[PDB]
Amino acid sequence: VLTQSASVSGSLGQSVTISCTGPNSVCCSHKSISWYQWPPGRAPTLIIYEDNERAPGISPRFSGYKSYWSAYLTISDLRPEDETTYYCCSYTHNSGCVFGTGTKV
Amino acid sequence: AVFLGFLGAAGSTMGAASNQHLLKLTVWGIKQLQARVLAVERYLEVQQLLGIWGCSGKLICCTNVPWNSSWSNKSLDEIWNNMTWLQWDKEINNYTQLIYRLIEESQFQQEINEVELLAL
Amino acid sequence: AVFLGFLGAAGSTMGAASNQHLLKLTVWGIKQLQARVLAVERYLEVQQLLGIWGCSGKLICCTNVPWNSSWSNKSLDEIWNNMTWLQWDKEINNYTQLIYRLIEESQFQQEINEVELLAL
Amino acid sequence: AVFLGFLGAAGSTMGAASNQHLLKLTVWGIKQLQARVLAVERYLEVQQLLGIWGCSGKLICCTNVPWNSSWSNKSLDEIWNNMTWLQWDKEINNYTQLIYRLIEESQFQQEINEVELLAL
Amino acid sequence: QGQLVQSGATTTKPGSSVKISCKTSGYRFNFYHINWIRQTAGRGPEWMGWISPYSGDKNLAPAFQDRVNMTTDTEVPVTSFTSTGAAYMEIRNLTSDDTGTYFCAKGLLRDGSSTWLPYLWGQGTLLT
Ligand SMILES: *[C@@H]1O[C@H](CO)[C@@H](O[C@@H]2O[C@H](CO)[C@@H](O[C@@H]3O[C@H](CO[C@H]4O[C@H](CO)[C@@H](O)[C@H](O[C@H]5O[C@H](CO)[C@@H](O)[C@H](O)[C@@H]5O)[C@@H]4O)[C@@H](O)[C@H](O[C@H]4O[C@H](CO)[C@@H](O)[C@H](O)[C@@H]4O)[C@@H]3O)[C@H](O)[C@H]2NC(C)=O)[C@H](O)[C@H]1NC(C)=O
Repeated sequence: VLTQSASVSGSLGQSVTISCTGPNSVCCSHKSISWYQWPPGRAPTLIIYEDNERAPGISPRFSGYKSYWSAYLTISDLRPEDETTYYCCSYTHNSGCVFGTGTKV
Repeated sequence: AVFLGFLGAAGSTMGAASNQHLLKLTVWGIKQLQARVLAVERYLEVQQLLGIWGCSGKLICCTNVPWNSSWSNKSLDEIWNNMTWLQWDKEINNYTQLIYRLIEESQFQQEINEVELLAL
Repeated sequence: AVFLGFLGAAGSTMGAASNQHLLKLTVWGIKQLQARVLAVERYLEVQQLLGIWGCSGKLICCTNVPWNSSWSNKSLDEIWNNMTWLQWDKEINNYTQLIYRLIEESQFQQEINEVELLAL
Repeated sequence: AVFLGFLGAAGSTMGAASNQHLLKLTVWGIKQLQARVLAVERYLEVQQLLGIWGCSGKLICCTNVPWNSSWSNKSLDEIWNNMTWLQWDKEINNYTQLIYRLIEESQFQQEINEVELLAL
Repeated sequence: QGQLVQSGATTTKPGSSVKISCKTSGYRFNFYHINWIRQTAGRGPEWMGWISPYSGDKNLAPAFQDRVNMTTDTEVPVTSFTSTGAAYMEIRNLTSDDTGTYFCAKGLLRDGSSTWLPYLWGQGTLLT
């Protein structure tokens, strides 16, 4: 029920922007948005929690943003290993992740 | 004697824990005497640091020494909402003597700026 | 040693009163030794309450705990212009332990509101 | 135990200097015991004057008692840029007991003016 | 640090009720939530639920409200901040739609807004 970007990609040196929006029941100005770098079938990685907070060890290139209707994930200064999939969470303090449709790069 | 209630939250996160007379030199008398001296010694041992840092009578005093990131690289969510005061000490126990000297001189330089300020 | 001049106005109203070395374990030496330890113990016994209530270095410190009328129903003219500090204690000596805990936490909650205030 | 670093500038001008356990009553044990008691006694001896003058936790506290010129007739350039804290004491050692009583009551009258001020 | 090694990739047939284990190492098992999230082959990643190894409290998804039984046995202390717990999870009327890799992950923090967020994932157990 949480849609993202269809698909996007870039070159080594530029930046991308994976959107993440949905209806009023899943987004946004009352729920937290997290971002996962999730290669399909393998162990994922938490890249962003509650809107723009970076998880420990995350490079300062993964910057987050969240307007009143959509949350964005900028992957500035791309690397060869950044080419996987990306899903966004929709959660509060006492609930569960409502994952999105996903967006490859 | 005082309280071990501080210790109630020894496993809680740092954000949760913070939020007759006559002397007789019998074997028990000498034992109970040093306990009385060992209490006032350890008490003032801490209480003179609070005084020399300009924090006497305070439980939580903010200082003016910036947080040198080489002491710890963790986030404010990784500290106050994760680590306990017992384990946070082990991570920072190397720089505790290096930090206690900065708070000691931040108070000292604040005192001379006040003696120049109140002179107007 | 200090002063018994405080005691000068023990019968006055509350508004008037407020306004060599070497140790030798001889019978006198052991006697004079505990007097020295019994002084610093009783001194810090009071001085740690003043510190934990946020009143160190103060003679008269105002607090933030309202006066619960169940502690005393008398008027301000019946207290400061009538009763003496010696007899006022006997009337309120039941709630002294109940009041000392409120001043202890009024200071504690004031400390966390300052660490949020000075963060701006 | 504490520091003799204060003493580093004993010849400098006043403006430069300012800017295991178990007790055993052996001959060494009794010797080392009184040293522990003689430390906390001399420490609080000074620390209670700082508290009663309204200067606890302070290194340099300004007061409200004006400088009576009969204590010293020298200039501010003759004091802070000439005399050392060691010799300045000998010149003023007569009025030290007369000054310590004024700072003691300047704090006392400041306390009653605050209890009237914060009552608004 | 920490590692949440999962069970074996065992596959049964529809109607079964397979159990998946998830034993931890190198961290306080009681200090963080355990979380289970599957990745269906014909669906988006689906969050199933978390339980508190300390409080013993559970909260699952509506699509698994009366279909999943997840439990945790107590931790075996190793040091003052290391434990060795285990997390088990079952499914009720399992069908061929539940085919896919299953994951177990531990919580992000132990206080705040994102307390239970699946931070440290395990290894994965492939199902039917
Ligand atoms: C010992 O150590 C453990 C683990 O380290 C500590 O347990 C953890 O405490 C933290 C902080 O208290 C918890 O984080 C909170 O999580 C709750 C989520 O629970 C809510 O949702 C449940 C399911 O919907 C619901 O059943 C709960 O309702 C009651 O029922 C349970 C039944 O057991 C009861 O135990 C609960 O206490 C409730 O009374 C519950 O509502 C979440 O609500 C919190 O978010 C709020 O608070 C934070 C501030 O803390 C704030 O930032 C948020 O915005 C929001 O306002 C918070 O996320 C964590 O879940 C606990 N468990 C873990 C980590 O496994 C324990 O406290 C320690 N005890 C001591 C004595 O040290």
